[PDB]
Formats: sequence, structure tokens, C-alpha cells
Amino acid sequence: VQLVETGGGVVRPGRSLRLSCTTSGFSFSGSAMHWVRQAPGKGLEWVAVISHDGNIIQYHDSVKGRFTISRDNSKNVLLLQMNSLRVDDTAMYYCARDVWLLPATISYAFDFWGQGTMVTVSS
Amino acid sequence: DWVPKRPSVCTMTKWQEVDEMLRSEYGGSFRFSSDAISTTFTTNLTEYPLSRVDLGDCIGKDARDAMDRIFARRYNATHIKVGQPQYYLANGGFLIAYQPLLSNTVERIKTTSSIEFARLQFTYNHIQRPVNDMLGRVAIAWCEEQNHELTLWNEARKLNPNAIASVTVG
Amino acid sequence: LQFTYNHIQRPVNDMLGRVAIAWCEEQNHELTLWNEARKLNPNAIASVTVG
Amino acid sequence: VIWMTQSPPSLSASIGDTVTITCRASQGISNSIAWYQRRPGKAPELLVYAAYRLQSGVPSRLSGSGSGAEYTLTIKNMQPEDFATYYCQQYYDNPLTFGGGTKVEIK
Amino acid sequence: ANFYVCPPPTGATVVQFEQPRRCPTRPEGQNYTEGIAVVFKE
Amino acid sequence: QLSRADITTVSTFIDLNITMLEDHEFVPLEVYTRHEIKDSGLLDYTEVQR
Amino acid sequence: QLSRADITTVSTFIDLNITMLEDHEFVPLEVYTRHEIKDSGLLDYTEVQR
Ligand SMILES: *[C@@H]1O[C@H](CO)[C@@H](O[C@@H]2O[C@H](CO)[C@@H](O[C@@H]3O[C@H](CO[C@H]4O[C@H](CO[C@H]5O[C@H](CO)[C@@H](O)[C@H](O)[C@@H]5O)[C@@H](O)[C@H](O[C@H]5O[C@H](CO)[C@@H](O)[C@H](O)[C@@H]5O)[C@@H]4O)[C@@H](O)[C@H](O[C@H]4O[C@H](CO)[C@@H](O)[C@H](O)[C@@H]4O)[C@@H]3O)[C@H](O)[C@H]2NC(C)=O)[C@H](O)[C@H]1NC(C)=O
Ligand SMILES: *[C@@H]1O[C@H](CO)[C@@H](O[C@@H]2O[C@H](CO)[C@@H](O)[C@H](O)[C@H]2NC(C)=O)[C@H](O)[C@H]1NC(C)=O
Ligand SMILES: *[C@@H]1O[C@H](CO)[C@@H](O)[C@H](O)[C@H]1NC(C)=O
Ligand SMILES: *[C@@H]1O[C@H](CO)[C@@H](O)[C@H](O)[C@H]1NC(C)=O
Ligand SMILES: *[C@@H]1O[C@H](CO)[C@@H](O)[C@H](O)[C@H]1NC(C)=O
Repeated sequence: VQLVETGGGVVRPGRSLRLSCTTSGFSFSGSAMHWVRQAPGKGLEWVAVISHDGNIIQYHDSVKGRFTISRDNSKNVLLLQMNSLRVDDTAMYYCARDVWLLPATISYAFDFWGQGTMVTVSS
Repeated sequence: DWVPKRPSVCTMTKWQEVDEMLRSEYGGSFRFSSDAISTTFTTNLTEYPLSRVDLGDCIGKDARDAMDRIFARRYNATHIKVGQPQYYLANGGFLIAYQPLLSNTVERIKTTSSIEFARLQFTYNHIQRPVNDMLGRVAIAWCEEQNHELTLWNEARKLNPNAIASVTVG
Repeated sequence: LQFTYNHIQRPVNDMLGRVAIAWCEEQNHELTLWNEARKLNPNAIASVTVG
Repeated sequence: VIWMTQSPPSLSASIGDTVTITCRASQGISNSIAWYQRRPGKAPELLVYAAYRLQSGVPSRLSGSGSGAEYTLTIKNMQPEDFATYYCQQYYDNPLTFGGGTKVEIK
Repeated sequence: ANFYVCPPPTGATVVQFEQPRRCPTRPEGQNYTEGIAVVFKE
Repeated sequence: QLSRADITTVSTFIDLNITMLEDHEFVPLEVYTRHEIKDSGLLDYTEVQR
Repeated sequence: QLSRADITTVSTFIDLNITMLEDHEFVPLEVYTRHEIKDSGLLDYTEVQR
């Protein structure tokens, strides 16, 4: 299995940025995807989740209404359109797949993680 | 005495606490069948958004409280919780809070005044599913038997083709 | 519902029990033919019985 | 939000000894909790799910336990590859929250 | 279809048929007891 | 050489047709809903007092 | 002399498994008991007058 993330970089506050996460080695259409952030020298924190087919979406209270998660099963690629960035959002974003335990449920746990990319908010 | 409204009033009341609620998908719809109460509920496969229920904060609390008590009482030593609870709007006006398990091996909902429609569904399914399984085995066994008799007819014809041909030809 | 289920389960099971009994009696009856059919052509009889 | 209190924040152990990492939540979460491991320079990897289900391929010598709001992860025989950061995450209610993390190091 | 070449068999491998199996007993009928009854309600 | 279907064939088996029971869906049905029964009363003390 | 089980045996019968229908017990079940329906009214003329 291999997970790759693209779209990281330095961005000014209040600007929009869109990340992408490519997958391989597993049925993307049959597993939910999650986004996790890791601030410099801080602990991990969940960002959002997208179901296997994208019918239901859930966000974190710190990013609800600001972020936008989406997926394309045809191209087996995950995306996270970010808008209205803030200085506190500076962190390493990782895309992770859920733990497949049942056909259509969401385990809300992480089993496979990507290499991660940096998103620094500076002015 | 004054108290907050949302955490005091509800538009949904906990009716039954089912320990075993089997969920199956067929005909493009989930069917939650309970063997304990002998009832079957049909949904649309889409989790009914709990936020759509007017004054329904007591439903996340009541549903989770029963699930935690039931899981630790019976499913702690043999099953594992998979994901978070799922709320489905069943036919007839019943909101079902489901918690999937795995083995170690704004509006107001209008509920019908009679659950007998669902009980008949379970009774018919409880009698159709097995009878069909036994109708399927008999048919399979008959075919296997008929193919078995051919080994005897192929030899019986040599002993007396007149009698064998007469019954087979008609 | 209890009466309806019992009124449909009790007979269906009685007829499922007779069919099973009749099948067993029939299978034991066929053995008398297979014991003789094998002598006529053991190749064909052994092939279907052995698999 | 269910806060996750993980302790000890850092401890040292020798190769071939027992260790116990405790994780506590702000409220009773039944058994909805997962354990992760992140070696230096690599992404995290899941170890346990629901506090008792061991992931496929994980060493049997490593196991978790607990109930309610108290949980613990134990290793009966430490190996050189086990020294890493361990995080405890809950999934009882949203938003998902991780633990403070405990860094096991050589002593 | 596939042809087959069958060498003459010998006593190395031997097979036998199964003996008649005892059939299951007839299902037991209901043990009813006729009687008059009157049902009362609250 | 002639095909297998060139010779007349007679079924030596005693056909037994088995039709599984079709699935049935029961819809809710009530002669008088609880609202209709309440409305059956000529007067309502709650509404009259209100 | 050799036992009967010393020779390989092949079942010449076409097994047919028959699983009788397990007994089922129906428990009482009501969406709203008669007491709940009576309590649904905001006011009761009997209690108010009493
Ligand atoms: C009706 O009921 C059935 C239940 O009977 C229900 O679900 C079907 O059930 C079968 C049997 O369980 C499912 O088949 C299994 O599905 C799993 C697929 O794995 C996914 O995840 C893999 C990675 O995660 C798993 O494994 C890791 C360890 O590697 C573990 O940590 C995780 O927790 C997790 O368990 C991933 O690799 C995989 O993708 C690969 O495989 C698929 C094909 O399976 C292929 O398309 C991909 O390209 C890629 O190669 C996938 O994303 C899996 O657990 C399990 O694997 C076992 O069996 C296979 C043989 O089948 C062995 O080779 C393997 O070693 C394991 O022993 C198995 O494949 C099936 O997928 C379900 N079907 C559906 C449609 O979901 C039905 O859905 C129900 N139907 C309805 C209508 O409701
Ligand atoms: C399940 O979904 C079906 C459609 O798949 C819903 O059907 C709708 O019913 C309303 C009733 O007023 C109609 O006005 C709509 O036109 C129907 N929609 C369609 C697409 O036909 C049905 O209501 C859903 N059932 C439940 C219990 O939510
Ligand atoms: C649940 O089962 C585990 C073993 O699987 C046991 O250690 C634990 O004490 C049990 N918890 C409760 C609350 O009974
Ligand atoms: C059904 O059974 C009858 C005999 O009762 C047989 O003639 C027929 O071919 C079977 N199949 C169909 C499709 O009718
Ligand atoms: C049940 O039937 C199957 C064939 O369908 C047979 O192999 C089996 O031995 C029977 N009995 C049991 C106990 O499974």
C-alpha cells in the first residue's frame, strides 16, 4: 500500500489552498478517508472524514464551515479544499484510510497513513 | 423552577432496547429485523440526519446510554463495536439508532399508532425464508437424484429395452 | 400472531418430517438396485458413486 | 469534545522489560478507543482497536486493556523496534481527539 | 468432452457402499387436552 | 459424425417444478389513526378551555 | 477377518438435509398503551373536575 499527498506549501493568512491525496494498493471506492493534522511539536488532531461514496461528511469544530473535503472514486484521489486559512492551521496534514472492519461502516480509526505534507501559514 | 428547553423537552421517546437487531439489504432497502420482539423495520439505506429532528438532544443521550449498557452486559466478551451509532428513519415513523457489531471469530416524525404492520412482516419473513430454504434443498436433492437414476436406466435398458422404452417414450 | 405462526409451523414441520422420512426410506430402497447394477457395469456405477 | 489525558508523557525502559502506558478520557467511552505507534521519521501505524482488538501483524506480546474512561497499553517484552511515540485516540463521539502522547526511549 | 483410458484395476484400492441408514422417528404430535375455557380481561 | 441433438431425446427424469415464495412487503394500515379517534369526540375540553 | 470400517465407504444415497422450523414465542408489544394515549391529552375533564 502507498499513500501520497500533494498541494502543500506556504500560504498567506485568509487565503485558500487545496490539497490532494493519491491512493494505491486498496479499494478506494470501498473505504472511507480521513484527514489528520500535526502541528509543530504538538499532538495529533483530526480534521474531517469522507464516506466510501461521499454521501456523508463530518468536520471538526475548529474547521467546520472553513474546510471542504471531497473525493473522486473514478480517479481514486482524495481532496481537501481549504479556505480562510489562519495562523493556527500551520501543521503537517496527513491523509489516512479507515480501518476496514465491515462493508459500509466508518470505523473512525486510522490503519494506513500517508507521507504527509506541510502547510505553513505565514505573513 | 426554570430550566433550559432543549435539554428538558424531546420530540422522540425511547421505545424499545433491542439486544440483537440484524440488518440486511435486499430489494434496495435495509431491513432491521429483531428476533426478540419479532419486528421488522424497513429504511432507505440513508442515515437520517439527527440534526433534522426538532428538539432531539435526548435521542443521542438515550441511544448511547442504552448501547453502552447493552454492550457491556452481553457483547463485551464476544463482540466489538464498529464505528459510531447510525440513525435510520424506518417505515411507519420509527427512528432506529443502530450500532454495528462484529464477531471476534427541521421537522417532526409522525409515528404510526400500530406496529402490527411490522410484526406481520417478521412473521411472513420468518416463515417464507426457511420454507424457501427447504423448498430449495428438496429441488436440489430431486435434481441430484434424477441424475443418479440415469446410471440405472442406462443399464436397465439393455436387460429389457421393450419395457424401458415403453415407460420412457410414453 | 402466535396462533398463526403455530398453525403454519406445526403442519409445515409435519410435512417436512414426512418428506425427510420418505427420502431416507427411498434411499435405503435404491441400495437394493445399486447392489445389482454394479455387477452389470461396475465402471459406470463406480464412476458416479466415487465421484 | 472528549479530552484525552495520556500519561506518563515520557519514560525510559530497557530491552527486555515490561512497560505500561495509561490513557484516560474526560468521560466514559465504553470501549471506543484506538492505539497508535509512530517511529521517528515515519507516519503512525495502528496497533489496537476498541481497546482489545489487536491489528493484523502486530506482535502478540503487545496488548491493551481497560474499561470505561480508564485504558492502558502494555508490552510484556520490549524490543529495539518498540521504542517510539504511542498515541491513544477515541472515537466514541465526534470530534476525534488524540492523546498527549508518551515517548518510550532507551534507558 | 474428454476420452478416458482405464487400466485394469487390482486389489490395491477397494471401495464399498454405505449400509442403510436408520430413518428419523416420526415427529411427535401435539399433546392437546380438550376443555372449555372463558377468557377474562381487566 | 453427427451432432448430439440430431437424435430424438426423451426425458428419463420425473420433473418437479419448485416456485420459491415471492417476497412480500407489508405497508402500515390503520382503520382509524389516533388523531381521527381524538377528533371523533364532539367537544374537546382542552380546546374549549384554551 | 477384517472389520467393516477397514474398507473405504462411499455414500450411494443422495443426502437431503431437513431443518424443522424452530419454535417462536411472540411477546406483547404496543406502540402506545391505552394509558399513554389517555395521558397524551393536555387536560383531563375528570381530574380537573375532581
Ligand atoms: C454481504 O455480506 C458480506 C460479508 O460476507 C459483505 O462484505 C463482503 O465480505 C467479504 C468477506 O469478508 C469481503 O472480502 C474481504 O474484504 C476485505 C477487503 O480488504 C480491503 O482492505 C484491505 C486493507 O485492509 C484490510 O486488511 C488490513 C491488513 O492487510 C487490515 O489491517 C485492515 O483492518 C483491513 O481488514 C485492502 O487491501 C483491500 O483492497 C485489496 O483487495 C481488494 C479485493 O478484496 C482489491 O479490489 C483491491 O484492489 C486490493 O487488492 C480492501 O480495500 C478484506 O478484509 C478480506 O481479505 C481476506 O480475504 C481475501 C480473500 O478474499 C484474502 O486474500 C485476504 O488475505 C484476507 O483473508 C476480504 O477480501 C468483501 O469485500 C465484502 N464485499 C463488499 C462488497 O464489501 C458484503 O458487502 C455484503 N453485501 C451487501 C450487499 O451488503
Ligand atoms: C425513501 O425514499 C423514497 C424515494 O426513493 C421516498 O419517496 C418519496 O415519497 C414522497 C412522499 O411524499 C414523495 O413525495 C416523493 O416523490 C418520493 N420520492 C421519490 C424519489 O419517489 C420515501 O419517502 C423515502 N422513505 C422514507 C421512510 O424516508
Ligand atoms: C470485557 O472483556 C474483557 C476481555 O475481553 C475483560 O478484560 C474486561 O474486564 C471486560 N469488561 C467489562 C466491563 O466487563
Ligand atoms: C416446470 O415444471 C413442469 C412440470 O410440472 C415442466 O414441464 C416445466 O418444464 C418446468 N419448467 C418450466 C419453466 O415450466
Ligand atoms: C446435512 O446435509 C448435508 C448435505 O446438504 C450433508 O452433507 C450433511 O452431512 C447433513 N448433516 C449435517 C449434520 O450437516
